[PDB]
Amino acid sequence: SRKTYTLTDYLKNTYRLKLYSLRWISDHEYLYKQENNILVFNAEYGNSSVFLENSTFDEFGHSINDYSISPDGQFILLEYNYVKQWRHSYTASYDIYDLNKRQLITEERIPNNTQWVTWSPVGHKLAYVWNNDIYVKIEPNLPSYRITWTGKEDIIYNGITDWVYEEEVFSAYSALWWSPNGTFLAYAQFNDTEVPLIEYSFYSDESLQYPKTVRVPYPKAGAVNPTVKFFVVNTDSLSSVTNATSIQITAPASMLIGDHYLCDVTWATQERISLQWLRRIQNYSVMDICDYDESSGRWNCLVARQHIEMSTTGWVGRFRPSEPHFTLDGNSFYKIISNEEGYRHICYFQIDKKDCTFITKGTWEVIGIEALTSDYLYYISNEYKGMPGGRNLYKIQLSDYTKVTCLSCELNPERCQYYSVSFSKEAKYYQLRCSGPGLPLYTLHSSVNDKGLRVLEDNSALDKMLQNVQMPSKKLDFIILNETKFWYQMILPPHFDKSKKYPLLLDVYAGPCSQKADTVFRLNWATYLASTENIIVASFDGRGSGYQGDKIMHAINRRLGTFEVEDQIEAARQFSKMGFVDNKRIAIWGWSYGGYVTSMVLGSGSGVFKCGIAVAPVSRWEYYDSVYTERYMGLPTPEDNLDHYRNSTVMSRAENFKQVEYLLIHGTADDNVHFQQSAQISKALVDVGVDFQAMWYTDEDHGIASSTAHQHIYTHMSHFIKQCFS
Amino acid sequence: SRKTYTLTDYLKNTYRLKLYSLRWISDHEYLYKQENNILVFNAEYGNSSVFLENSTFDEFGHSINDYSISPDGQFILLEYNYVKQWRHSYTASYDIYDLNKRQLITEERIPNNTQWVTWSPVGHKLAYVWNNDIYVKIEPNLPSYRITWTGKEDIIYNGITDWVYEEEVFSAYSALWWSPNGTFLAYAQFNDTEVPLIEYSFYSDESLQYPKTVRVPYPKAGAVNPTVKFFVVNTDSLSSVTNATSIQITAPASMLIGDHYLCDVTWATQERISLQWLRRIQNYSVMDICDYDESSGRWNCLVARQHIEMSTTGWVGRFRPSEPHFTLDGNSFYKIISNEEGYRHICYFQIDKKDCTFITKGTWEVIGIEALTSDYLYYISNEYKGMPGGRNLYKIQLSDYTKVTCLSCELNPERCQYYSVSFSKEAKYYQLRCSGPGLPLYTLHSSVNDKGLRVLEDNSALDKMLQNVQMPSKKLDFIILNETKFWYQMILPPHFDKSKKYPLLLDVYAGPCSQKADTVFRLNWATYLASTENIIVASFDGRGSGYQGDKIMHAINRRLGTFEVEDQIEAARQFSKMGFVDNKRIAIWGWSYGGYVTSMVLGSGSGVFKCGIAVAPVSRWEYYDSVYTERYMGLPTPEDNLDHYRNSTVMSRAENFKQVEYLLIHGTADDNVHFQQSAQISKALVDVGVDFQAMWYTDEDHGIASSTAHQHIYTHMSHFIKQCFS
Ligand SMILES: N[C@H]1CN(CCc2ccc3c(c2)OCO3)C(=O)C[C@@H]1c1cc(F)c(F)cc1F
Repeated sequence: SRKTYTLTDYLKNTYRLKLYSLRWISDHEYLYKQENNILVFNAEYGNSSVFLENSTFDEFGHSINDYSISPDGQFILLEYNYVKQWRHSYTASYDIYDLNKRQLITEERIPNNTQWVTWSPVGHKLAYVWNNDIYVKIEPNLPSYRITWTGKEDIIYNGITDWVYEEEVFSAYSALWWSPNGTFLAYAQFNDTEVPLIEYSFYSDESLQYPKTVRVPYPKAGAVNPTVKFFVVNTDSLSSVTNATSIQITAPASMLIGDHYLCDVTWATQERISLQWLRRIQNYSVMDICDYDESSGRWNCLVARQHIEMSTTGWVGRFRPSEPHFTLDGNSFYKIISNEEGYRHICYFQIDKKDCTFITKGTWEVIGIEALTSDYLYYISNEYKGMPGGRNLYKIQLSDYTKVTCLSCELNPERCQYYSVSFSKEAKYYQLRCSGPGLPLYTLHSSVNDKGLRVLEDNSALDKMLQNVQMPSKKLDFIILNETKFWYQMILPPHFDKSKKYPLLLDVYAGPCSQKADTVFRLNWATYLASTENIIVASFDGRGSGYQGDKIMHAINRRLGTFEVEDQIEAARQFSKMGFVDNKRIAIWGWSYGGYVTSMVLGSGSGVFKCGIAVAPVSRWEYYDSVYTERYMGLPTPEDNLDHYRNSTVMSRAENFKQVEYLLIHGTADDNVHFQQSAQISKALVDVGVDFQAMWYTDEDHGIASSTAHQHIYTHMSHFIKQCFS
Repeated sequence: SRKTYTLTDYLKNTYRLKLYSLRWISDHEYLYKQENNILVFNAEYGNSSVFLENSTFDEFGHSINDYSISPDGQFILLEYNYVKQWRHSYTASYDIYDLNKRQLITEERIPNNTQWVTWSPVGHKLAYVWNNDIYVKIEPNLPSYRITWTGKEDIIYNGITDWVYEEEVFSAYSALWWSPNGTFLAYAQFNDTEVPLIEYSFYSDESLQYPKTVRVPYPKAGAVNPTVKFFVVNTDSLSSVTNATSIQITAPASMLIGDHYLCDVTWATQERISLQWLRRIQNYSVMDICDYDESSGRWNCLVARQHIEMSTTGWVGRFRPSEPHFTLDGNSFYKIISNEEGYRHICYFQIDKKDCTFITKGTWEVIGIEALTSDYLYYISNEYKGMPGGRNLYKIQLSDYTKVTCLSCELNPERCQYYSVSFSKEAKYYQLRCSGPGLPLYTLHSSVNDKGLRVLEDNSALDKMLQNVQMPSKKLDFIILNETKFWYQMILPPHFDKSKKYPLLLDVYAGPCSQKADTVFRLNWATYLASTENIIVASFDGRGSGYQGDKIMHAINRRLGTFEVEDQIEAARQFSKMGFVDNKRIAIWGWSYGGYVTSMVLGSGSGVFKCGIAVAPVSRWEYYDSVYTERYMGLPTPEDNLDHYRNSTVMSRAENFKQVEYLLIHGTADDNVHFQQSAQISKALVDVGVDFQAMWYTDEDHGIASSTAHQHIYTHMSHFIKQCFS
C-alpha cells in the first residue's frame, strides 16, 4: 500500500500534530495565541475578538519569542534576546507594552540579562531577578525596588534556584512566590559557597581559538549541598529610600538538626503560607504553616500546625512531597499522600489536627489534584479500566466522598484514555486534553453541568493525511511476574503477523516512578522503526515503576541498578517466548536513566540482547547530583550505602560486553549527566579489550536537541539498529 | 603455506626485533645494558666484564626504570617514581649510588619531583631542576647550590623548557648546557606569564568523583609567545652563602626588535659558546658567538663574529636551523645549510669570516654531521644510488674535499641501505645501525681503518622465525609529476600478483619535510594489513617532502593544506592506473598531520577514495601551536596570511564528506593536537548532515600509546578497513 512513516518523516516533521494552547485570563475568557495574532475567546459562546494584532510589533526591532499578559489585561511583558541556560533557566530582555495608551513604556525598563520576571497574581506588579537579586516594580513605568543585596554569581541566589534545586526539587528557575493578592512576596535564597564545581569544555564557534571552561556549582552524591533560607517581604510597605525588610521564616528544629532542603511553598491565604521541608535523607519531611502577625510584622509557624510526612519503605513523594491544596478559609487542605496500603490517594487535613482523612482509596493512584472548589475536588487518576497507563478526570463531592464522578472516561473510550485538564480561574470552565490512544482531541466544558460545549481541535487534518500511510499499531497489556502484574507496550508494524518472527527493540527508561507503558499517541523514532523497518519496539514497566503503589515503586529503594534492570531482561526473555519475536535479533536502548539501564542490562551477561545503544547514560551514582541520587541511594558512606554505590557501576561489568555490540553516545556539554560518566564507561571497556561504537556530540547537552544534532543522532542510531538486525 | 603476520602478532609482539643499545663511556669502552645486569665492553677485542650486578639493587625498595653513570664511572644516578608528562618532560626521584664505596649516598639527596638531572661532561657534578629552579651539586653527597630563584610553576621556567619549546624547538625538556669541562653551566629561562592556557578535562580513575581541569600554557597560532633569556653561571665560583651570579647574554639587536626564539646553543670551547636566535617569522636567524671575558666575568658576543642564516623561498632549517660543529680550537665550524641550488649541504665557517665554503654538493642532501676529528668529518646522507629514502655514513677528508669515502654503502647493499651511527668519545670506534631494507644489523668498526671488528647483532633469531610466515614485500620506487620525480613505497601482500586487483590503503603523513617512502624495515599494522588481509599499503612523498632540496620542500610555504594533499590524491590516482589496484576499493588514513591531510583529501571531492580514517588530526591551523604553525603559515593576521589560514580548514569541506565513509579518532587528553580540533570537525559534519563513525579515547593523548588504548585503536580501525573493503 501507499507509503510508510519514514525516518525523514520523523526528522522533518511532515506529519504535524495539532494542539490547542489557550491561556485562561479569567473564569470566562481565555487567550488563544495564533501564529500571527492573539485572540480572546468567550468560553460560553465561543465568540472571539483579536486581543492584539500580529502587526502591532512589526517594527519592534527585535524578535519576540514570548509574551506575558498582566492579570490586569492592562499590560504585556515582551520577551526577547532569549539565551537558554539549563533545563528551565534562561535570561532575556524585557519591554512592557501598555494596552491602555498602546505605548511602549520606555522609562525605568527592566534590565537586560534578567533571569526571571513575573507579574503578581492580580494587579500589574512586577518582580524580577537580575544578577541574583530581587527587584519589585509596583508600576510598569516606575523605578524599581531592590529587595535583596546579597546576590553573587554562582554563590548566592536570590529568588532563583541553583543548578540542583532547579533540576531536582522545583523543576523551575524561579524561587519566588507572590501571595494571593500580590501584597506579599516570598522567596528563597540559596548559598552555593561550598558546593564543588563541575568543569567541562565548551568549544563554541569555529572562530573560538581557545575552548572555554564552563564551571557550575553541582553537588554530586555525598558532596556538600547548597543551603537554603526563606523570606517574606511586604511589597506594600516599601519606600524608595529604605532597604525593604525581608522577614525570615526559619526552622523547623527537626530539620535544622542537619542537612535539609526546601521542597515546597504554597500560600494558604492572604496572610497564611505553608512551607514543606525535607531532610537530606529524604525519609522525613515537615510541613510548617505560618501566619503573618499583624502588629509585629513577623511570621509565626505554630508547632501543632505542622505535619510530618515520612516513609519506612522508601522516600517521601513520587519526586518531592505532594503540594497541599487549601480550602477558601485556609483552615484545612487536601493533599496526595501514600496509603496505608501503599497507594497515593487524597488525604483531607485540618491545619491543627494531626490525623488526616483519606477521601479516596483503592488499588490505583491519584495522579494529581487539578482544581478545588467549595463544592468539589477535581483530580486525575488511573483508576478506570484498572489500567495504570491511563488518565481520566474525576470530581468528588466534598459533602459525600461516596459520590465520585468520572468526567472523561466515557467521552470517547475508543480514542481517549489519557487526559490532562486546564480549568478557568474559578473552575467554571475547563479544557480536556486527550492525547491517546487515538489522535489528540481538545474540547471545552463547563463545570456547572460538565456539559460539553464544543470541540477545540480534533486533528482531523492530521488524520486525513495519516490514512495514506501504513502506520504501526500499539498494544498495551501486562504479564505476570510471581503474583504481581507488570505492564508493557509494543509498537507493532503495519500488517503485523503473529505468525512471522520480528526483530525486537526494547525501548527502556525504567527510572524510579517512571512509566513507559501508557496509552499516549506518539509519532517518534519508534513509529518509524516499526512502520518502515518492521521492528517491534517494546517497553516494560517493572520494579521501580510508578503510579502502581509503593510496593512496586519502592522495590528498588537503596538498591538502584538491581531489580529494574533485572526485570527489563525478564520482559525481553518473555517477549521472545511469544512466538512473533526472533530471539536471535533482540536489541535494547535508552537515554539518561534508560541509558544507565541499557548499559547495566548489556553488562549483565544475560545473552538475551545482541546489541544496544546508551545515550548520555549514568555509569556510577557518585557522579550524579546529590538530591536525585540520594533520594534513592542514601549516602555513599560506609555507614550508609557505599557498598551498593560501588556494586552498581557500569565499568564493573565491562568484561561482559565482549558478548554484545554496543553504541555509546554522549553530548560533550551535558551539564546534567556529565560527559565524564561515558568517559569512564569507554575507559573501562578499552582496559578490558572490548570493541564498541562511539559518538560524541560536541557542545550538546543532555538533550542533544539542537536541530542538526537531533537529526544526526537518530540517523546514526537508525543505521546501527539496521546493521545489527538486517 | 604456514601462517601470516596477524593482527595479534602486531599487538602482542610475538615477533620481537632485537636491538643493541650501547653507551660509549670512553673512546675504548661502551656499556652494554642487559635485562639483569650491565656489562662493559672493550671495543678492540670485545672482552667484557660486569660493570654492576643485576642483584646489586634487589632491596632498593623501588623499581628503577633508569640509570645514568657519571662520566667519572664513579657514580650511578638511579631514577624511580617516573611520572610522565609531555613528549619529553617528566619527573622522578633520584638516588646516587657510589661505585667506589658501593654505598647508597643518603645525605643531601636530590628532591622528589625533580624535573631534570644531568651530570657534567667530565667529572661527577650534578645540575638539576626542581620547582622550575636550577640547583648544582659539585659533589654527590654535598649540599646543593641554588642557581636560580625566579621559578614559578607554569609561569617561569629555569633550565627546563615550557610546552612549546619542548615540543617544537628543543625537542627536550632540558634547557641547560654544561661547558666542555664542566666549569660553566649555561641555561635558558622561559616566561609564560602572558601565554594563553589550554584547558581540558582529565577524568582519571573511576573513583575520581569530579573530573579535573588540566591547564597548560600553550600559544596557538598568532597568540602571545613565551619570552626567553639566556644565562651562563660559573660552577666553580659559587660559595654556599652567596647567591650564584648568572651572567646574562642578551641580544642580538636584529632579534630584540620583535618577537624571537632561542633555537640552539652549542659550546665551542672551554670559554666560548654559540647561540642561534630565530625571529618569530622564521625567515631570519642569527648566530652569535660569545667568549668569556677573563677579568670581567661577563660574556662578549662580538658582532662580526655572528652569522645570519635566512631564506627567501621558505623557513630556515628542516625544523630548526642546523647545529654548528666547531673545530678543536673553536676558531671555525662546520654546519649544514641550504645550497644556492636549494640542497642542504655542509658549509665550512671561520668564526670571523662572513662567507662559508661548501664542502659537499649535489642533488642529494646531508642528513647530519655525525662526528668531527682534526682529520675527517663524518656525515650521513642519501646520496648513494641517488635515492633519498636511503641513509649511509660518509667521511670526508678535511685536507681535500675531493676525497669523500662512503663507509656503509657496500657493507651489505642487499640488506642495508639505511644506516645511523654511534661513535666512541674520540671517534676511534663506531657502531653502525642498519635498519633496512632487510633485518636490522648492528656492527662495530674502528675509525683508523674503517675495519669491521665484529657483528653486535644480526637478528638471526627473528629471521629463523619469520621464515615460517608469509611476509609482505616492500617496493620503493618513484613516479614522475611534470619533470620532477616523487618517491612512493608499497607494502605488498605475500605471493603478490600484478595480474590480480588489490584493494589499496594510502598510509599518509605528508607533513613539511616528512618522508614516508624509505628503505626501513618495519613490523607494524601495514605488515598485517598486507600479510593477512592482502591489502597494499602505499605511501607517497610529494610536494612538501623533505631531504630532496627546498624546491620540493618549500613548495608548500605559507600554503599548507594545498599541494601536499593534492599530490596524495594524484599518487592514488596513478596507483589505481597500475593495473593491480581495484580503484573501487581505495582508502586513506593518517595520524597527526597525516590525519589533517586524510581529512583534507577526503573532503576534496576527488571521488578517488571510498573511505578513510583520521586519528587525532588538525582541523584548522589557528588551533595548533605558534612555533610550528607559523614556521609554515606565517601569522594569521589580515596583513600576513589569515586568508589562507581560513581557506585550509577541514570544516569548510564538510559538505564533501557525503561522498565518503569516515572514521574520526581522537584522545581526550591530547595536549598536542587538542581534542578541540576533532570536536570542530564532527560539529561541522553534523551541521551538514553527514554520517560518520567516531571514537574518542578517554585520557589518552596524541599518542594513544597506553597498552590497552593502543591495542584497542588498531582493532577498531582494522574492522573499519575490512568493512570498507570486504
Ligand atoms: N534529573 C532528573 C529530574 N527528574 C525529576 C523532575 C521533577 C521535579 C519535581 C516534580 C516532578 C518531577 O514531578 C512533580 O514535582 C526526572 O524525572 C528524571 C531526571 C534524570 C534522571 C536521571 F537518572 C538522569 F540520568 C538524567 C535525568 F535528567
